[PDB]
Amino acid sequence: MEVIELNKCTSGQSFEVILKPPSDPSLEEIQKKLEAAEERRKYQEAELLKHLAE
Amino acid sequence: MYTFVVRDENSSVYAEVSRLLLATGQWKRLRKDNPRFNLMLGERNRLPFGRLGHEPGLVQLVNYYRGADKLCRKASLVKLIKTSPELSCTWFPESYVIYPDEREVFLAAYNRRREGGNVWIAKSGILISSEASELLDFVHVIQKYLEKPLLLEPGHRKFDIRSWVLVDHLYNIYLYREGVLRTSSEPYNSAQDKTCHGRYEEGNEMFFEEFNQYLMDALNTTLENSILLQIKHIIRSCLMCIEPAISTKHLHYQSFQLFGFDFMVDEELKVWLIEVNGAPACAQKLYAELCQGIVDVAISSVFPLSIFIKLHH
Amino acid sequence: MRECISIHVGQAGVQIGNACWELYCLEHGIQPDGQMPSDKTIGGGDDSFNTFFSETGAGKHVPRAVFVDLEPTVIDEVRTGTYRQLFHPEQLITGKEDAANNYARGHYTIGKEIIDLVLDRIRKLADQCTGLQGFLVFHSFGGGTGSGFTSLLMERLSVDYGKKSKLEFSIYPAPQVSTAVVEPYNSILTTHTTLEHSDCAFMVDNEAIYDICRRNLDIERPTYTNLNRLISQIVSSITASLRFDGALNVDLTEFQTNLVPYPRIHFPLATYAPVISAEKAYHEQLSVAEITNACFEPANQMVKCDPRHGKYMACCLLYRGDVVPKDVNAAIATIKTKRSIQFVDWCPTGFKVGINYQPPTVVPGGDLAKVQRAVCMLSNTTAIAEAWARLDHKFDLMYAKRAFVHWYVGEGMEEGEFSEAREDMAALEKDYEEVGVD
Amino acid sequence: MREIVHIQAGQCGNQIGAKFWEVISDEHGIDPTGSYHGDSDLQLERINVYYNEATGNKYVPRAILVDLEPGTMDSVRSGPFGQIFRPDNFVFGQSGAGNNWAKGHYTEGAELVDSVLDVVRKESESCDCLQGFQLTHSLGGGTGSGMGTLLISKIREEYPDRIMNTFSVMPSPKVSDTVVEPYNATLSVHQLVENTDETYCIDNEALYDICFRTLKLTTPTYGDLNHLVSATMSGVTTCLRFPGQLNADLRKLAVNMVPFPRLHFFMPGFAPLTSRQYRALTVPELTQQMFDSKNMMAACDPRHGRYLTVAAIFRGRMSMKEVDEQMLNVQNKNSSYFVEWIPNNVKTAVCDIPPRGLKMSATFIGNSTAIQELFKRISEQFTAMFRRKAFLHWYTGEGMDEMEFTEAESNMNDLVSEYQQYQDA
Ligand SMILES: CC/C=C\[C@H](C)[C@H](OC(N)=O)[C@@H](C)[C@H](O)[C@@H](C)C/C(C)=C\[C@H](C)[C@@H](O)[C@@H](C)/C=C\[C@@H](O)C[C@@H]1OC(=O)CC[C@H]1C
Ligand SMILES: Nc1nc2c(ncn2[C@@H]2O[C@H](COP(=O)(O)OP(=O)(O)OP(=O)(O)O)[C@@H](O)[C@H]2O)c(=O)[nH]1
Ligand SMILES: Nc1ncnc2c1ncn2[C@@H]1O[C@H](COP(=O)(O)OP(=O)(O)CP(=O)(O)O)[C@@H](O)[C@H]1O
Ligand SMILES: Nc1nc2c(ncn2[C@@H]2O[C@H](COP(=O)(O)OP(=O)(O)O)[C@@H](O)[C@H]2O)c(=O)[nH]1
Ligand SMILES: [Mg+2]
Ligand SMILES: [Mg+2]
Ligand SMILES: [Mg+2]
Repeated sequence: MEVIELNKCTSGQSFEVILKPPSDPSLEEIQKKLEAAEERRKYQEAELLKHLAE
Repeated sequence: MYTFVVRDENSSVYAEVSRLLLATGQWKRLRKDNPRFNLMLGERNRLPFGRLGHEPGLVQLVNYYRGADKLCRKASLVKLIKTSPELSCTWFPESYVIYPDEREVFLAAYNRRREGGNVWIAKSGILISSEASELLDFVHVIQKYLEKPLLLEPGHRKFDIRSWVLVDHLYNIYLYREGVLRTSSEPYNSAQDKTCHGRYEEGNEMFFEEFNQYLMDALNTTLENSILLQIKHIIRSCLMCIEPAISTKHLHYQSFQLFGFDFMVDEELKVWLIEVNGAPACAQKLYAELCQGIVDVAISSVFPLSIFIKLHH
Repeated sequence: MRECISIHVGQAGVQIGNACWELYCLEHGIQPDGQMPSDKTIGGGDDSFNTFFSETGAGKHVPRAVFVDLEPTVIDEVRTGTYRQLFHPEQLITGKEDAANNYARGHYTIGKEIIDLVLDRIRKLADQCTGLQGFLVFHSFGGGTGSGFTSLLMERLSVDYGKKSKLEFSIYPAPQVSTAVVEPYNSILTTHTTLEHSDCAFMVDNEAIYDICRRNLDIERPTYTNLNRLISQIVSSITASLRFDGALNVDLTEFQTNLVPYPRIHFPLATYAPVISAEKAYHEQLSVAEITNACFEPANQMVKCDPRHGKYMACCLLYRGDVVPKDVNAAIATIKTKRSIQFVDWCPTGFKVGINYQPPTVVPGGDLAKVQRAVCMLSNTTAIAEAWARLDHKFDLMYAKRAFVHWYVGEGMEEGEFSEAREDMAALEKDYEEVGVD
Repeated sequence: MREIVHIQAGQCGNQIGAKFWEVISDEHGIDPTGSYHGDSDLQLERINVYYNEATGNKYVPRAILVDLEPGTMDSVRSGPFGQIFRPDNFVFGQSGAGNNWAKGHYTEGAELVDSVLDVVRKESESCDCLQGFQLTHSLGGGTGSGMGTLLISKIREEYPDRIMNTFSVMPSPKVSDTVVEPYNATLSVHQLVENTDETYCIDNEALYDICFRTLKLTTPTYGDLNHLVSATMSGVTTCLRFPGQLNADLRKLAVNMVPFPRLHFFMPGFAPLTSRQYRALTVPELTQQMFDSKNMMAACDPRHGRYLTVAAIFRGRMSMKEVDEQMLNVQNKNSSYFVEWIPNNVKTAVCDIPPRGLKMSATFIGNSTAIQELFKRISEQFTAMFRRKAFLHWYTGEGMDEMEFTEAESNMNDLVSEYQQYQDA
């Protein structure tokens, strides 16, 4: 048992008790992913309308 | 209607238990992977305790205590006894954990027996050697060999005692009143032949009825006094030690488990714990009675529709 | 003084955010109209509470918060509730039709069209900060917005605020109170995409909150209001160190330093005690030892799991009320002997303790009784991997048949993202296994 | 607002539609003149989903009435709530469809469809945020079946990102008008497989058996069948019309109920189903019969298949804890009939407002593979006639070729096979 780093103030206090010692995607990349998904939606929609036109 | 699942087709005990559950009309066996069950008869290895107790409105019970392996693995049992203040221990043979680690602590206690009975047994393929040479060359545990076992007469033969212990969801400890002695029908040779280390009794196994009679005739004592007090003590000691680690008192799911305790008796009528089996079988004559007791004490207590001695604590 | 910006995404995040800011105002003495008689720093000042509240010349204390939801009805509660005066329209961002419990819809279809606006609103708050330290992001795993849009926002926040810490408060899905069957999908999808962008995430399993409300508060069928008042107490005790004078967890970086040695293993388990029904006139005031011991009962955890069968990497004890270090140490020494607390070998077996003397504030007319001392334990234990295993299993059951997948592909997501996300989760489960198993 | 546009087509479609609006108008406190007179504010919160608000706080159903002959719609206009509908939303012809799918879909219906779409456009372009459309019709006739599915195709073309929901009355020889009903229904089912997100399958045979066996109605009329449907329709839409969390809009409902795009055909159920009575019903009674086959309106035994998803809506003051107990109970007692590879696939909602005259009620929406029996019945009746080309001349006379029938038969049999695949999985 050992209590260390005791900080005290009028609002309370803090400390540490030790019992044992031991033994990203850029903006452009994100835009590409969003537009690729939009493109796939637009492709699926265009196929549908082509199906409905037939 | 209660529901249960079977996830170890290879179990003799719980194949009979599920048979009894179905023979009551109030239990329905589901598919292997149906999560909407009341009772799981789980697999021996890799049981997914983390998925139990999360089905809304379902009280779920499993036939295994998570963490009980520390008692039922030879290596981890040696460590549990040595590192646990509750056990520290007079009923467990001197043992050491050595990987192919207490390699050095063993040799220290060994030679001080050679210079001054110094037979040991290595197991986890077993080897009983009088010298440490072939023992160390052979995770394994090295254990002192009981060179003075109680021998049954006639036959001058060795034996061990199997005690079945059921622990329910309330962590009550029940000892099946019927045990089994598993005898070796070969005279105990004292001077590598591993056969004495149905001629007299059927199936090479002797029940308490007969063993108690022998103890009275041959030794003027009873099974209860000379042996059963020690077995009950050892069982309680072992299971109370791990209770904080495995209890499911305030857990989102509940466990019970049937244990197989293996004891040995020396010629001074002292009982030694050999090992604890986490998935034990039963004696053919005792399957019906024990399996019914499991349903009565462990299952029906949680899901309502004595052959056990209750070890108090 | 370093400011903190809170972001609330989707119904769960918004309704929990509204509950938290109500509790903050009560804790800091801020009236519904934004006025704060305690603040002699009229129109300014850099006190501890200013990390969460800016100040206008008229003396109004405005939360540093942004609310985002792709449906108007939930955010209209904010602009019409008790604390409506607290916020101005620029803080509230609403769409017209929601993500329909569809990650793909929240992330790609709708997220692409609203991300810039949300960022514009956040930038407006950031421009107001002298030293922004990061963001606190509230959201659900199961909702199409909470999962889908949040992960997109987190990606962009890493781009636009590279140096800033990001913490999450995430609602783990529970069938007891959820209506969607696809929530396991949304949970894995958003966890995979958000993993490298979050520094510390506090998961709250609705199942745990629900059961704590039934058992300890005697509410037979808890509501979102019941759940959120309790959740906001947990959040409050976690964020108190940012809002009051102190020396533990005083900025967002200290959360990762104290709780996350392995960056991917950044999901601390929260445990809170005591939770006492306000209907019970007199309840025996629990001691420091009793409430500290309660931090090791699975029944008081924000995620139901068994820490006895895992290993600890870090432990933090956060007390509010009449607590002194002497009693904490006496309690710790007691529990260490009677509990299974195995730390990993490469971490110290210790506890970081913080005490704030103000006892927990309760909402007048709530279900929670005022107690004289309470504690929240934040422990990074491998046991919380049980939550990942459960979720991943439900994923596997549906994905093996490709059930509901067409809804996601229909919004432009590739089936490959499912397996990619699932593989990332399997690796996460392997990391917990590698850390917590002998 | 999340507006829904309602369309009723053909005799069956407009008669069931007329009753549906009568029922929900009363629930929302709207009189036959469009004036609100309710006592609870819950009636107006989501009233915009089905009603436009006109001048003078008048509420006009967002409903479009369609038929190729004037008879039924004249009856509607002279019915109880006839004057509540927008006069411009009555779109009708004179020739009729002759119980002929080809007439509704290709000839007579084609003359009229553009004028219907003009009305749809007017209602849609007035929506703050349109959810989608709900169509009521039969599949056995000509207008509802042939022209109804033509409308669905046209609506999807102009609103491809909107939900398309239908209440579709399936023919049965027991309650039959013409022998060509299997032809019309087979042709319509293929259209629905492709162009609807959710279809409530209402089998007139089941409705009849309910009225006869359970309700003790000696000789049921279409009026009796239509009150069951409107009562059922009121229950299944309660989530859309009153505040709630479960299936609160068409898309979320579809995401939760449809694991595979083609398998979107639901079996509905209603409770209580009682004969003439004032006995207070309990939650176990509501739950027990709501899940009994005799209370399900698709004439399919769910014990012959498996549930993919289930939504249950309870109405009236009741204990939600007891609701969970009974709901969670019936799953465990019928574990065999729920697929295990969709976890927690049974959802339950509770609404405070009960239908008029009932203290409490329960509505059931099931996506069960047992519905394949309904399509198999239709397929067998279709093939019994098609293999002899019986009655085909009525259709070829409108320009159709035999290949379109063969193709419809193949698509139907493929749908059945797709259900069988998941009943064995
Ligand atoms: C026929 C027995 C009548 C009433 C019994 C007792 C139950 O009524 C009560 N109060 O429990 C009913 C719910 C019964 O179960 C259903 C079958 C009724 C039903 C939908 C269709 C019938 C087939 C039709 O013939 C219908 C025109 C007959 C009566 C309806 O006017 C009844 C009203 O129907 C509602 O929708 C809500 C208010 C209820 C007043
Ligand atoms: N604790 C808590 N959980 C909530 C709350 N609201 C929703 N949830 C949970 O969140 C999940 C549903 O996601 P939501 O947050 O409602 O959905 P969303 O983020 O708004 O996304 P969409 O509505 O699909 O656009 C379910 O598991 C709910 O139980 C809340 O107020 N409190
Ligand atoms: N220290 C010791 N001294 C003497 N004999 C011993 C011993 N340890 C074990 N034995 C003997 O060896 C036999 C088997 O030992 P052990 O039980 O470890 O093997 P095992 O696990 O494969 C059989 P079980 O599973 O039934 O316990 C026992 O029946 C016992 O008689
Ligand atoms: N339940 C119900 N079914 C009807 C009604 N009217 C017709 N039907 C059924 O609908 C089919 C005939 O279609 P119908 O609507 O009359 O043809 P349409 O006017 O050309 O669309 C047959 O299967 C009838 O049994 C009705 O009022 N209620
Ligand atoms: Mg063994
Ligand atoms: Mg939402
Ligand atoms: Mg007709």
